[PDB]
Amino acid sequence: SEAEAEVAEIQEQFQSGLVTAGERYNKVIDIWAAANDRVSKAMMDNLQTETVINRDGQEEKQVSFNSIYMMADSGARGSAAQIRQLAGMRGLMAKPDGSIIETPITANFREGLNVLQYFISTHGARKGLADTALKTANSGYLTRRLVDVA
Amino acid sequence: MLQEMGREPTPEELAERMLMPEDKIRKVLKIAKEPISMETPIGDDEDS
Amino acid sequence: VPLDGGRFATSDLNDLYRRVINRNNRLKRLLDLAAPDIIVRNEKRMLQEAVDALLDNGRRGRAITGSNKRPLKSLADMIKGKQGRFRQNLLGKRVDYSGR
Amino acid sequence: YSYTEKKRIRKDFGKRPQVLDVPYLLSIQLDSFQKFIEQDPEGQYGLEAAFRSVFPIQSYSGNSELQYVSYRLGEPVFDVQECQIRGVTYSAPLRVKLRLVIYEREAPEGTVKDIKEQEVYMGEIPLMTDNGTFVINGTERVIVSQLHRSPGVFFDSDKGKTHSSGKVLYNARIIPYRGSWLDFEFDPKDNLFVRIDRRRKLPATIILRALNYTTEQILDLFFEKVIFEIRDNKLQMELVPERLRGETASFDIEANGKVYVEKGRRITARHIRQLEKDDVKLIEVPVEYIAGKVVAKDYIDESTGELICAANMELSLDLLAKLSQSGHKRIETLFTNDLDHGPYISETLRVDPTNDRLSALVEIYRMMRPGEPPTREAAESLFENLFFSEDRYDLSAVGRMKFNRSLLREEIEGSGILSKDDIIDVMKKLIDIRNGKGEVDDIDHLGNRRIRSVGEMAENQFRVGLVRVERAVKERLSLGDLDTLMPQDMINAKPISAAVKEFFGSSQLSQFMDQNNPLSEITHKRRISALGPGGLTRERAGFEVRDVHPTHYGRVCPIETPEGPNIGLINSLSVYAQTNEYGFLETPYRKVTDGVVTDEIHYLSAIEEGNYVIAQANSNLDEEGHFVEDLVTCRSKGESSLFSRDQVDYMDVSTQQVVSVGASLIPFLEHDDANRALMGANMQRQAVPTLRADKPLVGTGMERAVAVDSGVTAVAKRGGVVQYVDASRIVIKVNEDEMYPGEAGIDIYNLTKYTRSNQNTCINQMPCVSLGEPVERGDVLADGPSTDLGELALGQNMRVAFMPWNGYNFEDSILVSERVVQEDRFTTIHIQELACVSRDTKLGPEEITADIPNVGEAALSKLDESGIVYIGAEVTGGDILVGKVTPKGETQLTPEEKLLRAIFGEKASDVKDSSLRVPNGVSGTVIDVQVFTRDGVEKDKRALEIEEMQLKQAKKDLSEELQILEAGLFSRIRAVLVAGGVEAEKLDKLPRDRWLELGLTDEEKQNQLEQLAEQYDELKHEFEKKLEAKRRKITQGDDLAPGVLKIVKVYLAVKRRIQPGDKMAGRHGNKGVISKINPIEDMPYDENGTPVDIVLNPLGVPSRMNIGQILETHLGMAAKGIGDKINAMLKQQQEVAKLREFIQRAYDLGADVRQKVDLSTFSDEEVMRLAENLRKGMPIATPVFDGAKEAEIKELLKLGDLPTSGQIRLYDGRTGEQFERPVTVGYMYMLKLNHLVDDKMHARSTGSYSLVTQQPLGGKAQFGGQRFGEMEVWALEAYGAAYTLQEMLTVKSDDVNGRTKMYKNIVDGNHQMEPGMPESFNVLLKEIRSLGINIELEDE
Repeated sequence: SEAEAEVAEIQEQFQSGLVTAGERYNKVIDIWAAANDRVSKAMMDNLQTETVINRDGQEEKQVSFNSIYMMADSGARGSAAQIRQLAGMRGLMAKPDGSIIETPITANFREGLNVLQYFISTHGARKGLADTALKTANSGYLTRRLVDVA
Repeated sequence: MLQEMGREPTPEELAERMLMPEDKIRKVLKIAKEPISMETPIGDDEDS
Repeated sequence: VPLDGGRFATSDLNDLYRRVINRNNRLKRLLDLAAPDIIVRNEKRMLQEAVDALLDNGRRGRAITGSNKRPLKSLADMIKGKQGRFRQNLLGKRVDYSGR
Repeated sequence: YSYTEKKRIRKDFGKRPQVLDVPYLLSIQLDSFQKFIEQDPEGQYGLEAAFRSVFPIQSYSGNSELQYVSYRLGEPVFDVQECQIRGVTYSAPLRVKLRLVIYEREAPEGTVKDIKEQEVYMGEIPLMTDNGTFVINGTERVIVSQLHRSPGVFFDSDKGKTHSSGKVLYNARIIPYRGSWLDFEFDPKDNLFVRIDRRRKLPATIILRALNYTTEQILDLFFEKVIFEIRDNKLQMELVPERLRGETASFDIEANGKVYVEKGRRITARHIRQLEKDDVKLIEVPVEYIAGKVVAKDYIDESTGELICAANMELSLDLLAKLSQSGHKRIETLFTNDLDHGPYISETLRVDPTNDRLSALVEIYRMMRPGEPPTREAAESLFENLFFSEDRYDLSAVGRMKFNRSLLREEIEGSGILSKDDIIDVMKKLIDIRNGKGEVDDIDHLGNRRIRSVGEMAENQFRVGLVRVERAVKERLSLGDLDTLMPQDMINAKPISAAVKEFFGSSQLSQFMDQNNPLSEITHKRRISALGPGGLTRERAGFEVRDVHPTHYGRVCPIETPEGPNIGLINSLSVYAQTNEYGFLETPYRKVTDGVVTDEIHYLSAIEEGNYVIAQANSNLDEEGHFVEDLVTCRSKGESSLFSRDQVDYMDVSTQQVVSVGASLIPFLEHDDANRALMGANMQRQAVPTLRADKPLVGTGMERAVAVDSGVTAVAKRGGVVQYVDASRIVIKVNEDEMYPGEAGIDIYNLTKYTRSNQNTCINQMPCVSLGEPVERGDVLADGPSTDLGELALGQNMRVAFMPWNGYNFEDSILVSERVVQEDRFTTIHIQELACVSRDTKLGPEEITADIPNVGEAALSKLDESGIVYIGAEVTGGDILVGKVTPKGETQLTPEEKLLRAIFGEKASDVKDSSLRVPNGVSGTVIDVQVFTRDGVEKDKRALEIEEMQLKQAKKDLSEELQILEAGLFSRIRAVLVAGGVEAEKLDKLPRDRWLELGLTDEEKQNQLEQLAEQYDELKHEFEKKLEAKRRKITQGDDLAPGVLKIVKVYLAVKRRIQPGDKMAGRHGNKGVISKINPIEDMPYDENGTPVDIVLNPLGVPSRMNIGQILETHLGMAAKGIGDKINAMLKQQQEVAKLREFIQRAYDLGADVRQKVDLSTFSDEEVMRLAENLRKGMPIATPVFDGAKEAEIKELLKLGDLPTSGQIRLYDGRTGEQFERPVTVGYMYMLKLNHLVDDKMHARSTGSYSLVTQQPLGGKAQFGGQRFGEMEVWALEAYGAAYTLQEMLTVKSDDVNGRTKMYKNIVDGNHQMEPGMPESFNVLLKEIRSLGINIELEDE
């Protein structure tokens, strides 16, 4: 809500015509990034040590007994950004142009995407996928050259 | 014979009209084709 | 070599020798006969054409095809690329006594 | 609701009221086909387009031509079933109406001349089913709509072309629909240039001169005439005030007597406004202003005829004087302000060397015809043929239209041929873009891109066949006799039909379909590409087009790729969209008015859309007011944002129309990542039908429509009552009104039983229905291999837990119980076929007969007299099932075998085996077989037996048919008479036909008597024709290849059951592989001793995140629980009203559900049977985006009386004790695959080898050795295993002596090596030397 009121203020400024568009771009994108960081702090402090368990004493907490966190802390699977994907807003999105989008994501996998949000996920998804398919030939080509020398 | 028939005439019908027997019809029919070039990729992709 | 239908399979090459020998035949045949050298030229240009196309079909002129309309594999091509000998059947190879 | 809905109801939780019921789905293919066939009068399409485009055709004289009238097709000779039986392409025959018209050339056109107005057969034409497919040699095959770059005109510029510049260059491209291409282009030097089809460059002005043309009118056209007047000494000159705009005043630019402007002073808008204000056009100016300016036109002295200055020549003051002397006190000049109107043309013109028009014609020719000596008519006819001939050039006025719009004309249509105004308007617009006004186009935008459906391509092939025709036509027209030469005396239909064949069997698209899965087939129809001719290639194509464009939305599902090198090239359409009639696209949109969303629709383009501003269905309406929230997520301009409410043009309809079908059917995926989504929907198509039809219980809702629209099923074409039933056929009586009056209203359906899938899997049908019941139209009557009650069944739903187990689910891997195996539920079928040929040889005929030598009588036992297997037999690899033998020669042998047979002394055979045998490693069941024999080769014993059996079976079926029909009509015969007198038993006992003599009311009834006679004769006549036609259809032998005397074939039946290695998956990425089956006692289990079905490793989800599978699990435990409530209530056998409350309560549970239902409407046994249908668990529909919510998972697990956490204390199968903590449990609906070890794995000891290279082969089908890439060799380079290296180089592969040596040494026990040298080495050396050099070996 704070972010909404602030972008409404910056909207009123750009309407007024003092601030420009690329300035505004950097302004908005940085403050959304700060919002994501705050959400990250929130969810991590609200998960990793969310567990209060008492032994022979009033209250005390230790490392959580939640499955997800111990999967992250073992290094078996997961990572803080991945848990953010399921739980928090996950950052922002670059379209196939290479630009970076002004309105990041609001909900998560737990709640459910929007139509547009998943339609937007598509772009960078397919980008990284075609890269998955098509960075390897470089490697094999390179490789047989290298050994062909040596 | 196609114009006359509207369809493909049989080895016998032409055994009559061509004036020679089905032996030579089927015989020549066995013969008249050409070789088909080992290097063809019957593998639709360039694998085979 | 044959198949069930008495229907065979052939190389890309045999026609190369076939055209070459036939054009030689035409050439010598016309040398028996004391023609103008115009046709002599034309024939021998066909000759060298067939020759260097054998050595490399799709190097010099508009490449040569059969009824395929695919160009015809040179000698050189067989030594060459991945389906060249080196990479195809001399370094990587099918093998007996294995499975998957 | 409808009957089949009543039987099994799937709940739904979408709330957003949809407007639309979906269309038919495969409309597009059938419609292009229809277009192609259908007799367009005027908008000529396909066929008629061709004949119109081409005909009439005449001769060289001016007498004789050939004239279209009309056409027709016939019925197929062969029905569908006989075509796929015989391995025959289905098709229809063709007739066309031709008129050999000639004209008396002695007369002007004394048209009372010979006419052969007659008809011509030529060529059959393959045809479509009512479903879409074409069968080719009895092979159902598919061809796919493609997209390419729409024709016409396309502009662009490259960023950085020469390194010193590092600057942009604007360029154009255009094409027609048909004919040659053409390219305009600038250079860095501010000059237009030209080339056709990418021939070399030209200065455009050369061609401009070629156009009957002069420079005078150029400079009239492109530029204004900046006029001067030398009024007796000094220069005065006219001036529009807005010519000096942002211009620096060269001199003190003044007036009659007034300075507005000093020198070196910018002519602002103010001074232009003054100049404007004071009506000042002429200005006193320095003569010096001119020198450097360019004359407008050629000027002379009239006495001379000689140019004091040539046109396109810079000016001076000596020339000023000279010209004023020659009688010129006015001088036009060329305007040039880079600001206002500046120089590009005259640059090229001074560059343009070609002096006269003919120089232009000939150099244009010469680029067109380099080397060739030019003549006039050569170049003239040439140029006009290129772009001014109707024949070699057309726009397909979609072009023409587009060009009006690329020119913003009024018009839309025209010819297929240019005009010059079009050309120059393009030139002008191009330079205007160069100046900055206007733009170049975009790419990946959909209005640049046009489809190509079938009938288009059919048409193209057709008319090129007409080319292959018309050459020979023209010759035999101009050449042959005219009076006698019939129209068809010249005709050759052979290249036409043969080209039809080539395209139908060799194209990229002519392809075998995927009927493993109705999903897979139907989506395969709905695939699209950009490949082949007028297409692209992998290695040449790149990244950008594979990617997404915003305007895919509403028109393409972006989710749909094969996980391979076609990463974005391949893609399928989305749901609700449609085509522009031209070949572009559209999509419906809800119009929005005054804030009020108008429910109307407009199938907007890719282009109109961005102008308007458009809304989602995600919006929350203000109850038929306007949108609730002020800042409404709207979108225009190719982008979305927040606007006010009355500020809206349009709205979407539904929240799905972006998607494809396999995209549509995955619920909750809004809660899930896309990578797993797309690979899931890929695997969703590779599914296999199990033995039975188990439904899911989670749904989406659409699956009904897919279970319909494949046409795989029966339907109630017309409602009625079930009449007769069988396990292969079922009869219905059609309702009275649905029964047409002439028609008996009695439909049947004979059903496709055990039958080949193209991927070699089992096919059947079965009635999901009873007898003596009503049916409303459109209902399904028999389900399919993967379906149930008109709905899908790809899999089976069952029990799950998420926890590790002793390493047995380590990396995505799976464990299962054994119980399933005792239920056999994941068991399936396959089919395997073989064949053999009776040839004739040089020596004689291959003989098919049981008689064989060296007969292990074991397999001979199951063979008959003719050497043929008895049905219902069970076999395995190597068994002998057909006895064929061949005329043989003779041979000789070594003395050792000579002595051997001399002591034995068995004798005298000159014939060889050619029998057929099972492949080693297979076992299956005998089912059905067939022989084809020539009409002319005698039908063997059992051949005649089989065709006799077939005439029996068929004649029986048709007897039954007409028998039942005839009873249906004798009903009327008896009925109609009864109310005229009565012959109560005077009628019956005496014979039927002799009722024509009883009591008659003479006046009318005799007509009735003889009408009875008529129908009695008519019916048996109809059966007579049925009999004869069918019998000749059955008896007519076979058009078999030369030498092929007859052939048998066989079909098996094989099943396969589950085993570790067989892949398994659901719908969520959720792959996995099996390591084990587990005894039931080993199951961890519950307080209530119900063990589990599956275990899973909960590691990976928070990285891959297919979280909908969790919610599904919750629901999967949930739903069945109610079925158990009810199932107890059934076994406990409670009451109607209890369940009635229970259930309608259960329906009307969620928050704001769209669906609304009653029970009391329905009667009792309906309740009973739907309850019988739901006891296993009530099914549900999750709309993928407007699904239900967790509150309605949790309200629901409550009602099931479970933990709303859905997670339980469980006990150990091995130890019985409790584990640490609970585990989530429930049901998900799972699938098994084509990828299965039995068809996959392989071993190769020793067998065949290559021929040129003597090397082992590849492929399990031919006992294939496994290749090693050379990097596997680099491995032991890094280890150094010289002897294994040697081994695998030489003996396993090439060395003959080595492999032999090793074989015998091992059988001696000897494990010792010997090398040779690879064959390939010497092979090379020979080849090398054939290339003609002396390679040679420096021997030691």
